[PDB]
Amino acid sequence: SMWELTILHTNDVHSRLEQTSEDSSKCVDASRCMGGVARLFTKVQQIRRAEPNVLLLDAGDQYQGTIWFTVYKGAEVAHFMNALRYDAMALGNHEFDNGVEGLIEPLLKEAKFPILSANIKAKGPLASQISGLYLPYKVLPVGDEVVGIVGYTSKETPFLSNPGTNLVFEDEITALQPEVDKLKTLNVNKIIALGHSGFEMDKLIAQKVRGVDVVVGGHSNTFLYTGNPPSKEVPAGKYPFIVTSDDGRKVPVVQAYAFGKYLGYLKIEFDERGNVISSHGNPILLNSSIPEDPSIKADINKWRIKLDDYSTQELGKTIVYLDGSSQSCRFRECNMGNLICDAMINNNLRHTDEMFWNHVSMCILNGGGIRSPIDERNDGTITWENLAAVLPFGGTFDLVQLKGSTLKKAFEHSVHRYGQSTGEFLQVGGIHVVYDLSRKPGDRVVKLDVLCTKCRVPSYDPLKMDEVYKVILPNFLANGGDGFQMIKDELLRHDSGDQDINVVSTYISKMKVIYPAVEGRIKFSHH
Amino acid sequence: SMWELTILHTNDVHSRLEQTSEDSSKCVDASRCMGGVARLFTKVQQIRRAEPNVLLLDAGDQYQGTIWFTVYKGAEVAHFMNALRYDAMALGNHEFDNGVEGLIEPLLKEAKFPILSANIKAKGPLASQISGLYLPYKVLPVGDEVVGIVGYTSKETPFLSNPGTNLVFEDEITALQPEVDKLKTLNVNKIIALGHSGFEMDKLIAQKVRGVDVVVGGHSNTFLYTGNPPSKEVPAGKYPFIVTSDDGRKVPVVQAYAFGKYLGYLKIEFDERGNVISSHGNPILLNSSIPEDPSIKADINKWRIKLDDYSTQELGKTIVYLDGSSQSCRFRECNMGNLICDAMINNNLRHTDEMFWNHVSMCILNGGGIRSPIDERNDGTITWENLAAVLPFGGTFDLVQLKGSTLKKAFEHSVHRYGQSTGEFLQVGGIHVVYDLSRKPGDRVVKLDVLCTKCRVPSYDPLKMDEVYKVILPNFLANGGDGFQMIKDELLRHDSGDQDINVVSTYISKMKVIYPAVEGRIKFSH
Ligand SMILES: CN(c1nc(Cl)nc2c1nnn2[C@@H]1O[C@H](COP(=O)(O)CP(=O)(O)O)[C@@H](O)[C@H]1O)[C@H]1C=Cc2ccccc21
Ligand SMILES: CN(c1nc(Cl)nc2c1nnn2[C@@H]1O[C@H](COP(=O)(O)CP(=O)(O)O)[C@@H](O)[C@H]1O)[C@H]1C=Cc2ccccc21
Ligand SMILES: *[C@@H]1O[C@H](CO)[C@@H](O)[C@H](O)[C@H]1NC(C)=O
Ligand SMILES: *[C@@H]1O[C@H](CO)[C@@H](O)[C@H](O)[C@H]1NC(C)=O
Ligand SMILES: [Ca+2]
Ligand SMILES: [Ca+2]
Ligand SMILES: [Zn+2]
Ligand SMILES: [Zn+2]
Ligand SMILES: [Zn+2]
Ligand SMILES: [Zn+2]
Repeated sequence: SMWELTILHTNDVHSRLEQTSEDSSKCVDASRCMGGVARLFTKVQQIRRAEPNVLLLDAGDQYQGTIWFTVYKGAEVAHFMNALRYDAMALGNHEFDNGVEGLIEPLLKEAKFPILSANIKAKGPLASQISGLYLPYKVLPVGDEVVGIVGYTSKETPFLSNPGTNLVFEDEITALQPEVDKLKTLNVNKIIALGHSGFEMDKLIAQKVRGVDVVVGGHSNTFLYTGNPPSKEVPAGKYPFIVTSDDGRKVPVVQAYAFGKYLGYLKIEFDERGNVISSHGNPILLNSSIPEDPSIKADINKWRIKLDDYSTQELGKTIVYLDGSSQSCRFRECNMGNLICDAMINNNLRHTDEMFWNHVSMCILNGGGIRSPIDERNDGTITWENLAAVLPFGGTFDLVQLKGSTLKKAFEHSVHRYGQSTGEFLQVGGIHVVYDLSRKPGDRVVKLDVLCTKCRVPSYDPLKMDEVYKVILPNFLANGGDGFQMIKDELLRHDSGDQDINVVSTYISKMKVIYPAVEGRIKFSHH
Repeated sequence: SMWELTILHTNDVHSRLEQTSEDSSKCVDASRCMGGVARLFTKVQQIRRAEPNVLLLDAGDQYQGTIWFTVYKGAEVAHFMNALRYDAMALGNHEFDNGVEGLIEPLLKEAKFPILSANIKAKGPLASQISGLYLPYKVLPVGDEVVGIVGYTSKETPFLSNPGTNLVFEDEITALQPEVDKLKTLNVNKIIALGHSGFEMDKLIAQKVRGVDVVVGGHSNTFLYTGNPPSKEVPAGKYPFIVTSDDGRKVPVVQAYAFGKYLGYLKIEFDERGNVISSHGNPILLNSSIPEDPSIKADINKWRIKLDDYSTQELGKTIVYLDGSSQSCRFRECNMGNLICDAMINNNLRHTDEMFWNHVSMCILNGGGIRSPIDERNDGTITWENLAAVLPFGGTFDLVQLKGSTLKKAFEHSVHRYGQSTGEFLQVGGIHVVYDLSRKPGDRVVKLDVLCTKCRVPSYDPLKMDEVYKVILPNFLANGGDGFQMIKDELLRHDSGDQDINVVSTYISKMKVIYPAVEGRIKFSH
């Protein structure tokens, strides 16, 4: 016979428990808001009532994003994922942001669904302490059939989070294969690979892991769609994306963007042996047509009260849209990058006591460190809550002494694989850079002018490779993050500075009204 | 017979009563300071004791420049020019800044030397009131000889100051020639033209006014030197500058820069008929080698106490040199222009209740309205006094609505006669302009991008001729000044804003530490 399975899936929700603006930022105009767990429940329940065979799965990065996680630390994730009745979750990189303890105690011990990762192996005293709290797979009953779900997590988690020294993140394909093999031997013939490594790993898993029928992914915030997409996000492929495997099968690969804006919806048709005959669907845009569930909403409002202490005090006003979108700040000059770098520079010049850094005028900032926009409509108020979503990583803005050559290398690294929405793209201050993307990686920086320090009047002069420059940047960059190894290995001095979010709030309070522009600090040429 | 005269001269002192930094701003490091009336007195007296026949002349613009003029309103000029025992003064355009009563009551009634201009004609009730308080000439005895001094004043004075409608500024040459001829018939064979119209007009006068022996000038802040100059000022020619006149004579033309930094010094050798045989000299740099005279210095300090109210409160700090120099802000982007425009823009966004201008992001500012730098050395303090010398005109920063086409025409006017250190050169905010000076005047702007207002994220888009733009600018520019007639004629709305010096102090008090850069707002291409 035929056997139909509906996979409903979310990924990279990133602490967006409440409904959001179109662009993921705080909801202001309720009529045009989107996502949030209350709306998501309504739609999930609409599908479950109409189709007998449904799994609702999460591909990780529920942790970290808003003051929801700052205050509740994963308890909100356990609680509201339980209310939605998720069948399964793959662990993501952000599930390690409060260490292993911060994963165990709030989420793994409270979740009423299996949490999965087959490539994470525990070692030392931790092995027995966490044994079973997450599994390599789970076999779930769905009607009269069983469906195997096998988990995986990005092996870049040690560089993006705090998983500690007692977890080993194995290569995904190598770890998955014996588990999918195990399940086949246990006559589990339908197998879903659920995990958090990116669209490109997902296609490889689909290609290389024999026995996997569907791949449900995350980490790259990938939007896939078939036909005319319903919002501002531009499709990266069809939904589902069809990989032709190494063993002659057609493996559908799915993802559902980010921030709870869409519920993925894939209908698979299986044969009696568990081969995929076909599949179809699309992500469902969770727009204001779908009501928020009253019960979930009311429960969100109860949890909300403790968060309102982060939104009482207006820090200041923006009269412009502060564009902290992934699609701006990882691809080109973005005015939120500018605001942050100027804030960094401005705040550092107050510390007059420390005379070495008292004329620092140059700044660099990883695009991937800017995590949300802030909207200017409705008086463009800026609260702590709004800032916390732009800067959730609790970092510092540190001061480094760098060679011109080191800095030149950083600017090449910034665009070395340009076009894949990766976070190493640098927003700046006191620096005018020009990239020519038709040139080879490592040779795309064609102009690099920085504010002089030796001069009485600051002006943008060409960077010289044997000169030394003083620069304010996140400690993440200072310690070699986003693969900026040259910064870490080659810097001449590194000083701790102030906490990132205090720096920017301090700027906003001082300025009262802000209005950062896209000024031409980062340009692209063709010559 | 040979008769030697030494002409000592100043022009465009611009209220620099006290000694100053090299760049004309407030003195801070006294070891390196220059100018001031106390130092000038020491050098004048050194020359008077060596040279028997001496005239000390001023070619105008003593008025306006520092808190000396704000507070004492010209009384300081009369007083200290009297103590230096000036022989005569020509009226300059800034001598009319507080109107005719501001000229009459402090300077003309207290000056113990003749004050001169031959091309200013009084008409109506003023004529009898001002009769004899200024003269077209004076005949000064100098030993057993006499020297006639004939005055002139820029006929741009009506566009640059407040002379009123009862004074008529005649063409210089047409006014001077009858006076010089009159003096000849009066047996005055030695004649000095002392006046305030510019080096170019000075040269014309030399060329065309028969009977003039020397021209002593001002207004253009011109530096002449014969040899290796002593400081940053680049000579525009020899001192004296020799004009070969239409009647076959050599006529030396002299100016001495500005800000009391130099005392002009020219020894003329005349024959028995008052024809110049030879002249030689140079401006003397009034640096700290020359001591300040103890008495004039002590008297300055007595007058100084009323001014210390303007320097007691630090407003903030600059960690960069704030380049308000003529030579930067009239020729290229200068960081003081940028400071002032950013203050203009910033301060205006405070006014939240007025919704029409609350996104204004575009500023234009005449370079000539920026009047002094501010130094960053010794913790770069900024006081009202420092600011008062950057912006001594008392204007407002106003809001206009302009067609792109009007603004495009403004930026063409900005560089139409570029290279002559004129004040119409525009400093800017929210504007990226690029000029090609090889192109024809009226066609030199090859790129003009301005911040969008309709957009949600501000970015620099190319200006559109038929779109409309909201711009903050000096009221001087809104009202047509500096030749920007298109602004006055073509603006669609014009609203009064806040007082200029207030705007910039408020911004500095808010910022605490400022660091304006030259960013590429104004660029030159080939
Ligand atoms: C402080 N940390 C960080 N600090 C900043 Cl300042 N920036 C970061 C950070 N870690 N990642 N990033 C930036 O985000 C990009 C990836 O985003 P996505 O491509 O969207 C996939 P994701 O959704 O899993 O984060 C990267 O390239 C970066 O540009 C990390 C590093 C250690 C750690 C320990 C505990 C907690 C957080 C952290
Ligand atoms: C407010 N007013 C002004 N406001 C600004 Cl905001 N700027 C000005 C002004 N008048 N002139 N300028 C600028 O100065 C330039 C010449 O300098 P110089 O070439 O150095 C020869 P000077 O030394 O005689 O002034 C020009 O081009 C301009 O760029 C003038 C206009 C009427 C009036 C009445 C009473 C008092 C002052 C004023
Ligand atoms: C939600 O999306 C559908 C199509 O995807 C559209 O027809 C509907 O108008 C949308 N609702 C809004 C904008 O509230
Ligand atoms: C004053 O000027 C002369 C050159 O004109 C120079 O020899 C002397 O040392 C100067 N004094 C200074 C800079 O103190
Ligand atoms: Ca199968
Ligand atoms: Ca003669
Ligand atoms: Zn994520
Ligand atoms: Zn992730
Ligand atoms: Zn002058
Ligand atoms: Zn003048």
